[PDB]
Amino acid sequence: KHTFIVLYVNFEHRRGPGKCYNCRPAVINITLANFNETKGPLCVDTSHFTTQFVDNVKLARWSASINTGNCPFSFGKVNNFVKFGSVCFSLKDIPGGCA
Amino acid sequence: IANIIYCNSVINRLRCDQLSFDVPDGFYSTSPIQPVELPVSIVSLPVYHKHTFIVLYVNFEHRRGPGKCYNCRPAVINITLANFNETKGPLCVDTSHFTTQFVDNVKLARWSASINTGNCPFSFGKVNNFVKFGSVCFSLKDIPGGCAMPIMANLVNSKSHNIGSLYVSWSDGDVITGVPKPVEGVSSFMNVTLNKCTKYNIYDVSGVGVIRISNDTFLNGITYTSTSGNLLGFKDVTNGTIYSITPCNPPDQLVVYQQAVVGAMLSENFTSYGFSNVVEMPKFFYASNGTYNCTD
Amino acid sequence: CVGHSENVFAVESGGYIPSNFAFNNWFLLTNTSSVVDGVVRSFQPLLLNCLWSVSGSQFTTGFVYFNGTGRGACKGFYSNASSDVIRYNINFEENLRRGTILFKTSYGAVVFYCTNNTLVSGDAHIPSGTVLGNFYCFVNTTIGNETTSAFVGALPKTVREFVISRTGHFYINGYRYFSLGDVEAVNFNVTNAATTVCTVALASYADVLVNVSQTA
Amino acid sequence: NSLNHLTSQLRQNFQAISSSIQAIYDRLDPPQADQQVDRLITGRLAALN
Amino acid sequence: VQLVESGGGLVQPGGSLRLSCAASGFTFSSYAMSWVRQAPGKGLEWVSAIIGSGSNTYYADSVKGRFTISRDNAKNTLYLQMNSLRAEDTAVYYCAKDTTPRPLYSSGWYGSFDYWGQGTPVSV
Amino acid sequence: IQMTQSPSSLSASVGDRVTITCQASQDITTYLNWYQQKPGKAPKLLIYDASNLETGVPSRFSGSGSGTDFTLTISSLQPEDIATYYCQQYDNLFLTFGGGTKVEIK
Ligand SMILES: *[C@@H]1O[C@H](CO)[C@@H](O[C@@H]2O[C@H](CO)[C@@H](O[C@@H]3O[C@H](CO)[C@@H](O)[C@H](O)[C@@H]3O)[C@H](O)[C@H]2NC(C)=O)[C@H](O)[C@H]1NC(C)=O
Ligand SMILES: *[C@@H]1O[C@H](CO)[C@@H](O[C@@H]2O[C@H](CO)[C@@H](O[C@@H]3O[C@H](CO)[C@@H](O)[C@H](O)[C@@H]3O)[C@H](O)[C@H]2NC(C)=O)[C@H](O)[C@H]1NC(C)=O
Ligand SMILES: *[C@@H]1O[C@H](CO)[C@@H](O[C@@H]2O[C@H](CO)[C@@H](O)[C@H](O)[C@H]2NC(C)=O)[C@H](O)[C@H]1NC(C)=O
Ligand SMILES: *[C@@H]1O[C@H](CO)[C@@H](O[C@@H]2O[C@H](CO)[C@@H](O)[C@H](O)[C@H]2NC(C)=O)[C@H](O)[C@H]1NC(C)=O
Ligand SMILES: *[C@@H]1O[C@H](CO)[C@@H](O)[C@H](O)[C@H]1NC(C)=O
Ligand SMILES: *[C@@H]1O[C@H](CO)[C@@H](O)[C@H](O)[C@H]1NC(C)=O
Ligand SMILES: *[C@@H]1O[C@H](CO)[C@@H](O)[C@H](O)[C@H]1NC(C)=O
Ligand SMILES: *[C@@H]1O[C@H](CO)[C@@H](O)[C@H](O)[C@H]1NC(C)=O
Ligand SMILES: *[C@@H]1O[C@H](CO)[C@@H](O)[C@H](O)[C@H]1NC(C)=O
Ligand SMILES: *[C@@H]1O[C@H](CO)[C@@H](O)[C@H](O)[C@H]1NC(C)=O
Ligand SMILES: *[C@@H]1O[C@H](CO)[C@@H](O)[C@H](O)[C@H]1NC(C)=O
Ligand SMILES: *[C@@H]1O[C@H](CO)[C@@H](O)[C@H](O)[C@H]1NC(C)=O
Ligand SMILES: *[C@@H]1O[C@H](CO)[C@@H](O)[C@H](O)[C@H]1NC(C)=O
Ligand SMILES: *[C@@H]1O[C@H](CO)[C@@H](O)[C@H](O)[C@H]1NC(C)=O
Repeated sequence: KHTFIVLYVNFEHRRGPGKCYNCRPAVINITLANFNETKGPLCVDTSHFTTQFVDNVKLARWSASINTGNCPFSFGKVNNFVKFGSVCFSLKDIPGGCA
Repeated sequence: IANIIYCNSVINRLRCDQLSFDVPDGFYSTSPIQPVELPVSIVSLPVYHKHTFIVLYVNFEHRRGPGKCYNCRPAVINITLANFNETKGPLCVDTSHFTTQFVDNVKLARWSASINTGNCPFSFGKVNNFVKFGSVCFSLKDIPGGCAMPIMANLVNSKSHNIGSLYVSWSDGDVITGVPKPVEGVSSFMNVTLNKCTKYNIYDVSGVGVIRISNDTFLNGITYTSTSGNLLGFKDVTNGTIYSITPCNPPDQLVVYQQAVVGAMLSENFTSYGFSNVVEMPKFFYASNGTYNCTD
Repeated sequence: CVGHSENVFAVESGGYIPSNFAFNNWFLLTNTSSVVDGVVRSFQPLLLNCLWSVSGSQFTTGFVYFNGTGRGACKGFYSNASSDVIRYNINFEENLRRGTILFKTSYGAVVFYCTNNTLVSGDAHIPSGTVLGNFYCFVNTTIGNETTSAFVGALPKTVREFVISRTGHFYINGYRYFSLGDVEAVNFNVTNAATTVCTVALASYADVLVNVSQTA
Repeated sequence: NSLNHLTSQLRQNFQAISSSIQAIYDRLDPPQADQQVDRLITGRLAALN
Repeated sequence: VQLVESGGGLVQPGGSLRLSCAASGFTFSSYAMSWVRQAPGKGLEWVSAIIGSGSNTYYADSVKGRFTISRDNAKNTLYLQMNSLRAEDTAVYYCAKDTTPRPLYSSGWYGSFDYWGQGTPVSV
Repeated sequence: IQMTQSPSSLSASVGDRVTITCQASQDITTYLNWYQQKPGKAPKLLIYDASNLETGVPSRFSGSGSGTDFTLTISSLQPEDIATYYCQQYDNLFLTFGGGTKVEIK
């Protein structure tokens, strides 16, 4: 049984008087696919799963990425036959876990 | 599979632990099996004793309406920590003694609420085992630099859910101590069993051993320890008697010859390991099926 | 103490105890657990500012402060600065359950007494889970125009030495039972004086290597 | 000297939570206390070596 | 899974009885339990209750002052210590097993029971 | 706290839509359960939360409600039913069953 954990990263530098680049962007539309958010963190309940990192960052000179943090694993390296007894993802904190 | 040996007899047990089918002649160490039905003994100093209850309440509401689902997540979740208040500050204990109790007020059947250890050096329910703290504070809101305890809700043979957390700040010290409860008159100052292997917590040192009366008048202190740190004895700060503490299964030595156990040197004055004859030597007792009718 | 004029000796120049003194009723202060046999290194209150007797002195000392006010007629070397430890010595199998002990702090006087009759205490702290048919001790702090009470615990049949630190640490027979907070002075109101209290020593911490045998 | 060196190794925490094996199980749950006791086992086997 | 009871009979008013119950095939120490009775040709009414930890016990209004409840978590036993019978204790008893498993330290709710034993009748 | 079960006993044949109403004397709002009593047996579980079929029993039973009107009903009675039914609430520490009902041979 297969599950896709697809993270979407979309952001833009504020449309307005400031045609800035080196300063921070403004709108942070990140979406975790199936994340309805009123039914707890997205816990996978299928035998197999994989992760996808899709960005719709249309701005040139810009790029999107993820960092390992304190996790004993990486968002891109889980696809290397890493085993878990359970796994859940959430945009808000799932306290006790890794970021 | 070529051959097997059941680890049931005394010789087979030694063969199993030595992990070889043939054992050379010699003297091998051995420890008797510990009794598992273990009484509890507690000795403590009577002190200034005020006591508080760190009560955590968990209950979550299941939406009664059109969708009559049961294997889903509830609609709402109130967690409470008794006299806690978000707008006055994190709650914690100033009294010497306290207890932690977890109340699972979930009303649904085939349901339960639980708490995990998280990243914290102690569990919520294990504080009742005479743990020391210098200052420990709980809060449903995050405490920076503290520890986080995940809260759970479990359907039987079904996917479990996380419904909250609990943040504890700890700085271990000797000012406050957790106890299981203020008991209804049963003393926590001197309640011990003698000559029976028991799990003890005597003046905040815990272990398993046997307590005896003594003959010493050691004037100084109330706890006496070995170089390793283990508890050798204690004094009751009342009459003043001294007691001694000894492990209930000290090591023995088995004499093995020709792939058979012919004797055993014992610490005490008994017929162990099935031998019918025991004699006393200058520094140990020795048990064997021998008759002392031998020359070589 | 008692006899010799050395059991109440003459401290040498610099504050050292003579190398021939038998340490009768001088306990090794411990904080968690006491040693039985061996050799140990510790910071112990054995550098004596000056040491006086009470038995046979006819002075009774009234009240003793840490800064030297209230000294007895102490013999040998005498230092003139502030100590941080006061040691009271007790006789053979003598006890302290026949009076009161007065501490004085900058926040008010603090009393320490012991009796199993409840009519002496009033506020009794309701010490549940204890044997009601025997003695326990209490503390009586004052806030000036105000006073509160509390239960402290138990003290044995026999006391042989009592030591108080400037930061309130309270030792009996070498073990620290209580912690009363910072104190300015102490005095031992118990009857049959000049026998119940043998010597009083003003002392400060110093690094020492100690022979201990049978916890003594 | 060798025996005194060996008996002194028993107070080592080995950066476990505590030096007493029983105290670890009095403080922690079994799935977490095993990862703490393992430090004492490895360290004390080094002391015997 | 197996459930069984023991200890039913006929006694005088005010006497005593050791009602017993045993279980096998599940974690005894973590489940709640409750003794429930049924007078002959009458309805069913709750008698007594006990959580997995055993910290507290709950009693019926008419049963109060007469019977008490306890277990032994070591070897899978469960009891009603019975005293002071009046006239109407004649019934059949059951050590009904509560559905929910609860953590060994928590005091939690209860009241829905899956499996019942063979039933044990008593009379006064 | 009590519950009245009425009617006390009714005889029915193979195929009928038998019904019992358990008046819980007050509103509990979901905490209830039902049991099956074939005569001479220990009570067995039938329904819990007034909704959930106990998987040890075939799915031909149902019940619902919101308030005190909580019911139990049979889709189409099968011949071996002939049993007594009891209801209970699990809201309160002081839980009280009902008087009972019956389906009987016909
Ligand atoms: C934030 O980003 C998310 C995606 O990361 C945006 O949602 C996606 O928006 C596109 C707009 O073309 C959706 O396409 C259409 O969506 C509907 C359903 O929403 C579908 O029926 C159409 O066939 C078509 O696919 C795309 O599907 C949608 N993603 C999802 C999962 O529905 C979102 O609009 C961005 N903005 C905000 C404010 O969230
Ligand atoms: C969330 O759960 C908490 C914990 O139960 C609920 O708070 C509790 O609400 C009850 C309401 O009856 C309070 O009990 C009452 O307390 C007063 C004294 O304060 C007493 O006179 C009454 O007889 C009754 O016992 C209880 O004290 C209170 N506890 C706390 C810690 O606040 C809360 O209402 C629940 N809320 C939601 C929205 O689900
Ligand atoms: C017992 O523990 C107390 C508290 O830690 C120690 O108190 C310190 O004592 C030294 C002198 O020995 C002072 O310089 C410190 O200021 C004290 N305060 C603190 C906070 O540690 C005491 O030394 C310990 N030992 C004994 C033998 O009582
Ligand atoms: C040493 O301690 C004594 C006793 O505390 C101090 O005596 C106080 O002296 C002041 C001087 O202004 C008097 O007003 C107080 O009444 C005295 N207090 C008590 C409690 O008797 C003395 O001053 C201290 N001296 C030093 C140098 O520290
Ligand atoms: C999630 O689902 C619930 C209905 O089940 C809905 O009310 C809520 O608005 C949804 N939220 C999001 C972020 O999709
Ligand atoms: C000692 O402990 C046991 C077990 O908790 C208890 O039954 C007994 O009553 C206690 N003894 C006293 C004297 O309180
Ligand atoms: C008890 O101790 C005393 C003092 O050390 C000693 O003389 C005596 O032999 C001891 N008694 C026994 C029976 O071991
Ligand atoms: C050992 O046991 C024997 C026989 O039971 C007894 O006679 C002997 O005195 C005991 N020896 C000791 C030292 O207890
Ligand atoms: C010792 O001899 C007795 C004689 O009856 C026998 O029962 C026992 O098993 C023998 N044990 C050994 C170890 O030889
Ligand atoms: C002792 O040993 C001898 C041989 O060494 C044997 O003949 C004899 O029967 C044995 N028993 C006695 C009681 O002498
Ligand atoms: C201590 O100072 C006082 C000041 O009056 C003096 O009388 C006393 O002799 C001094 N002692 C020493 C040793 O300096
Ligand atoms: C202690 O103070 C209380 C009132 O706080 C009083 O009842 C009691 O007599 C006092 N006792 C002593 C010894 O000071
Ligand atoms: C202390 O306790 C004993 C216990 O029997 C009691 O009789 C007595 O009145 C109390 N007071 C004194 C002063 O001993
Ligand atoms: C000191 O103690 C005695 C009793 O030993 C007492 O009468 C006296 O009043 C006390 N001193 C003061 C100043 O209260």
